Order: sequence, then C-alpha cells, then structure tokens
Amino acid sequence: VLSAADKSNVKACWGKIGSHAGEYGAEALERTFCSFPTTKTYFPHFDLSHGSAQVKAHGQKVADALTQAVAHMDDLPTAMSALSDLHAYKLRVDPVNFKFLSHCLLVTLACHHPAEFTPAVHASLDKFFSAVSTVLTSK
Amino acid sequence: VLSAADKSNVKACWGKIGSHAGEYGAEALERTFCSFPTTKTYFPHFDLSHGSAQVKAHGQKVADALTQAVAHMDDLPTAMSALSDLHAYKLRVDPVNFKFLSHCLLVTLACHHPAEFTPAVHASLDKFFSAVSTVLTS
Amino acid sequence: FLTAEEKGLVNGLWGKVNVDEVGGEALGRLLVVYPWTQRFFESFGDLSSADAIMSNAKVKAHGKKVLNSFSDGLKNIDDLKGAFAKLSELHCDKLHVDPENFRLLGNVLVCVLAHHFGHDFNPQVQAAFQKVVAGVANALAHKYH
Amino acid sequence: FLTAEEKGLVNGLWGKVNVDEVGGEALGRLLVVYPWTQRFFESFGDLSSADAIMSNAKVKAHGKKVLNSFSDGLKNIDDLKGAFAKLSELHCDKLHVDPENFRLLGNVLVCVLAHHFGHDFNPQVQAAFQKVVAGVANALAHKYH
Ligand code: HEM
Ligand code: HEM
Ligand code: HEM
Ligand code: HEM
Repeated sequence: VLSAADKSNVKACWGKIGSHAGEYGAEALERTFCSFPTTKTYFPHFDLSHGSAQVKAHGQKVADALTQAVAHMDDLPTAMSALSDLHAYKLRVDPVNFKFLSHCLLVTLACHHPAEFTPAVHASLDKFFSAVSTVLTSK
Repeated sequence: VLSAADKSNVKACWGKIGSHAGEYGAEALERTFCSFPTTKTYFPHFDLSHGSAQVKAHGQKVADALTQAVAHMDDLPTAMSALSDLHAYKLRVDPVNFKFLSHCLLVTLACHHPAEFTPAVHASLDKFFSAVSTVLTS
Repeated sequence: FLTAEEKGLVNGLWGKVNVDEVGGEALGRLLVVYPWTQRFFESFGDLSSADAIMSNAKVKAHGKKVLNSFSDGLKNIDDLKGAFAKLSELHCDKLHVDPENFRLLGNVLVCVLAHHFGHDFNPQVQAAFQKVVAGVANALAHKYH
Repeated sequence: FLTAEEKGLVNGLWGKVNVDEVGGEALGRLLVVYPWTQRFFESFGDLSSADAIMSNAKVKAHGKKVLNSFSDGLKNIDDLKGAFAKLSELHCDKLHVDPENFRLLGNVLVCVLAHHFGHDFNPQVQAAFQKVVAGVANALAHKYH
C-alpha cells in the first residue's frame, strides 16, 4: 500500500540524492545516536564519536541497503530478507528504534533537499521508511 | 511466528476457557481502560463505569473474534480482514493500545486459570495475542 | 531539565523562527503525512488534497495557535507540566485525542525546522529540540484520566 | 506520584508476596516468554528448555536480587530516579541493554502477581502496580547517555 504516487515520489527523490546517499546515511545515524541515545546500546563496539570512520562506513552500508529497497519496492519482503533475518533474529532490535532512524532519515533529507521535501514527498518517504521497518522487524 | 507446538497450546487452553470467553473479554477491557486510561479516548460515546453493560456487550464481541482467530491460526490475515479494515482504516487505533489489551487479556487468563497458565502456555498465548494485533494493525 | 548550552541553542534558533509561516506548515504537514488526523479537524473545510490543506486559512490559523503554546512552553521550560495542564484537560475531555498522536506533531514540527534552517540544523540543535518536543508531549498527556 | 489509596493497595499486596519464589518466576518467565533475552544471561548454566529454566539455581538467585530492588523502590516511590540511579548506569554502561526491555520484565512481574493472587488481583490493584512498573522502567532509563 505504497501507491503509484508513493513509488515515483520516492524514486524521484532518491534519484536526486544520487551519490550523496552514504553521506546522508552517515548523518542520519549520527543524528540518531545523538537525539536518541538508547540506540547506542546496539553499537556498544563502535567508535561513536563525531566523524568516526566506523559510523561512516556503516552509513554507506545502510544507504546502499535503502537504494536497493527503492529498486525493489514491489517485493520488499523478498529483497530485504537477509536484512530482516539480521535485525529480527540475530540482533533483536526493538521496533521502537526503527522509528527513531526513519525520523532522522527524514530530518537529513529535509536539511539537504528542501526543494523536493514537499509535503506530498514527505508523506511518501514516511510510508516508505515504515514499509522498510515492518519488513525488517516482522519475524 | 507460531510453531505447531504453539497452536496446540492456544487450542487446548481455549477449550478450558470455553463458556467464559465473553466474561473474560469484558474483564480484560475494564482492566485496559483502567490501567491504560488513554485507551478510553477511543470510547468517548461509551458508558465505561465499572460493570457497565455496554462494555460486557463489547467484551463478548472481542472474545468471539478471538475464538474466530483461534480457528484460523493458519491464515489470520484472511479470517480477520474485515476487522483490520475497521481498526486500521475507520477507527485508526494506535498500535500501542493493542499491546495494552493483549497484556490485560493475559493478566485476565492468569487470574482465572493459574493451573493452565504455565510458562510454555504463557509464551504461546503471547505470540498469539501478538500475532493477532499484527493483523489488526497492518 | 535542559542544560544551559541546550537552552542557548533552543532560544538561539527559536528567535529566527517566523511563528506565522512555520505554524501552518507544521499542522498542514501533520494532516498530509498522517491523514487519519483529519477526523479531528472536519470543521476546518476542504481537507481533500495536499494543496487544499497547505492553503486552508483555518489550518494556517490553528497552526499559529499551536506554535504559541510551544513558545509559552519554551518561556517555561523548567515547569512544562503546569504550562500545558489545561491544554491537557482539553485534548483529553473535549477532544479524545490518543496522546500517542502528540509525538507525530512533535516530529513534524522538527522536520519543518530542518526544512527551514537546513544546514544550520545541527545534530546538536536537533537533539535539544527533540528534548523539548518529547517534553511538551509528556505534559499534554499528564492530565489524562 | 502515588495517591494515599494507591500506596495502600500496593504495599497491602506486597506484604503478602513471598519475595523468594516470585522473583525466580518473574525472572524465569521473562526467559521463556521472550527467549531472545537469554543472551544476557549466558553465564547462567542450562537454559535450553522451560523445564530446566524454571528450575535453574542461578535464575532463582537473580530473581531475589531483582525483586529486592523492586522492594527498595517501594520504600522510595516519591524519588525513584534516586533509588535506581546506580542501576541505570549499570544496565546502560555495563550491560548495554535497550531500556525498551524494561517494559517486559514489569509485564511478566504483573502476570506472576496475577497467577498468585487471582480474585485479589483486581482491575484497581493492577492499575496501581502498572503505575509503579512504569516508574521503575522510567527510573532505570534515566541515566542512559
Ligand atoms: C531502515 C533501517 C535500517 C537499515 C536499512 C539497516 C541496514 C543495515 C545494513 C545494510 C547492515 C549491514 C549488515 C552487514 O554489514 O553485512 C546493518 C547491520 C546492523 N544493524 Fe541495521 N539497518 C537499519 C536499522 C537498524 C537499527 C534501527 C538498528 C538499531 C538501532 C540496527 C542495528 C544494526 C547493527 C547493530 C548491525 C551490525 C553490527 C555491526 O555492524 O557490527 N539497524 N543494518
Ligand atoms: C485482539 C485485539 C482486538 C480485537 C480482537 C478487537 C475486535 C473488535 C471487534 C469484534 C469489534 C466489534 C465491531 C462490531 O461490533 O461490529 C471491535 C470494535 C472496536 N474496537 Fe476493537 N479489537 C481489538 C483491539 C482494540 C483496541 C486495542 C482498541 C483501542 C483501545 C479498539 C477499539 C475499538 C473501537 C473504538 C471499536 C468500535 C466500537 C463501537 O463504536 O461500537 N479495539 N473490535
Ligand atoms: C503537539 C502539541 C499540541 C499542542 C501544543 C496543541 C495545542 C492546542 C491548543 C492551544 C488548542 C487551543 C484551541 C483554542 O484556541 O482554544 C488546541 C486545539 C485543538 N487541538 Fe491540539 N495541540 C497539540 C497536538 C494536537 C494533536 C496531535 C491533535 C489531533 C490530531 C490535536 C487536536 C486538536 C483539536 C481537534 C483542537 C480544537 C480545534 C477546533 O475544533 O477548533 N492537537 N490544540
Ligand atoms: C524491571 C526492570 C529491571 C530491574 C529492576 C533489574 C534489576 C537488576 C539488579 C538488582 C541487578 C543486580 C546488580 C548487581 O548484582 O550488582 C541486575 C543485574 C543485571 N541485569 Fe537487570 N533488571 C531489570 C531489567 C533487565 C532486563 C530486561 C535485562 C535483560 C535484557 C537485564 C539484565 C541484567 C543482567 C545480565 C545483570 C547481571 C547478571 C550477572 O551477570 O550477574 N535487566 N539487574
């Protein structure tokens, strides 16, 4: 129940993000550790200081995962199956944390791309990040 | 989510509940409104006094629906489709409130049936209430 | 409740904010991005598409009105409970708004601050505002019974 | 934080509670009902079947500790950020535990209490405990940073 408008809203916006994706995913995570400090319990082994290369590296791995969900909006349960193993089984990440991250993905995209952050696009991104969170936490 | 081991558990236990389903249905609700007052915001046109008859009437409809899901554990999303429309599209109830009911439903099955409410059955009942809340909110 | 550096950022930024424009925007978006909320606002008129909402005169006004209780709250950071007590009764007894829905406005207001101040909107500035926003929502909820 | 009547119901009920068995049960069930939590207790011996869990010597011993902690909370309701401050830092800095998980032990603790007191565990008494178990979860999450 992403609609035709959601999908193309999102592909268009992701299209514009381009090769800043990993940059943004780095920033989203930083924002999340910072605004929502319990998210850190899940990274007790990273260097989580400002500019930390580890967070940057992870930022890329996140943004790539999302690029690949944008490519496969029609079968997210399929596309993201490995990743929902990880987060649902191995890591047990409370669904509350996902809300924190997607909120910070929104703030980040808003900070850098206000021209596309129109209310309709904002509506679609929020649905998309939800769909991805449901798929990642559903087992 | 919900092994075959899990479904025996729920079934066997629902057997014992039997004729008390609707009576528990109501008590859990009076407990929900009562520990989680926020849930009350979805029933502003109700009479919500302790022992209100309108709640007992509602308590029954919840139980039957629960009995309903117990008999379609293998495809809940289909059985309950008409109910997720009501709860997602029409009323739009925040998914947090489902946790509150499912909790109090469990506390309800515990006051009444301590013998049957063994940890394995506790675990099973939870994944069941949880599995249901998932269908109704999606 | 907020360290002085925090209060410095919060006030620093809230000083540049056009209460007028950001108000309608936050509430507009609430209604576009989370349309189920429309139920509570039927008396406002045409709440059909997004362009209907972002231009609706009433929406815009209520917006400004919400944002002021924010400012009142800011001016009263260390006792938020008292500053919202009556809005808390209101949203509870006249309104029947599940307080879960308070986070939603908070987050949207936060997104609008990011949309407006762009690169000025630090990971730190935001961390302070989330604190505000989570606090505001706690107060408006405290008087539910 | 708690009315004179709410404190009546709470302590009136807690005086009756056998701190031994109730601990090793709240805790025992946390483990079966939400088995992912077993990871935090890997140095507890055999935890591979409900049977073995319920009856594990080191699970029951932890129970009592958890429960006397709870006991001390009741001597201190008026200031619970006070009573659990050292435990908050513990669960954060040492154990790295998502505070969300506190909900779960409060919940299981509420279920055990119901298992044990049936008719005596009425909607009104339960509403007293939730307020406590909500507060014990908030106090534990307070010194996260
Ligand atoms: C949209 C949301 C998310 C996406 C798209 C995502 C994606 C990813 C990806 C691509 C990896 C890399 C796996 C690998 O390196 O092979 C990963 C790992 C991981 N994720 Fe997420 N993730 C998301 C949300 C979260 C959240 C909210 C948390 C908890 C706050 C979390 C915790 C972790 C941890 C702890 C690891 C690996 C541990 C390590 O790097 O040593 N993830 N995730
Ligand atoms: C297992 C969980 C739940 C089940 C099985 C369930 C089932 C039902 C059923 C059978 C009805 C009756 C509709 C009819 O009579 O045609 C109903 C209605 C309703 N439910 Fe629930 N429900 C659940 C959770 C909740 C929760 C958590 C809330 C919010 C506190 C809620 C709010 C409502 C409301 C407001 C109505 C309509 C009442 C009216 O206007 O008559 N439900 N649900
Ligand atoms: C986040 C913090 C919020 C604040 C500070 C706030 C503040 C206010 C204030 C001050 C009023 C006063 C109306 C008057 O001028 O007398 C009001 C009215 C109202 N609020 Fe909120 N509110 C918040 C969130 C929400 C949410 C989430 C909803 C529901 C989705 C909501 C629904 C309403 C409604 C329906 C009215 C009455 C509108 C009318 O019919 O005239 N509020 N609010
Ligand atoms: C109701 C909320 C909780 C309370 C009141 C509580 C209480 C306690 C207490 C009193 C201790 C003893 C500290 C010491 O021996 O120095 C402790 C330690 C510990 N806690 Fe909890 N706890 C709670 C929730 C949780 C949860 C959900 C987990 C798991 C996810 C957890 C994991 C642990 C672990 C692993 C230890 C140390 C065990 C050891 O190796 O000796 N706590 N906690």
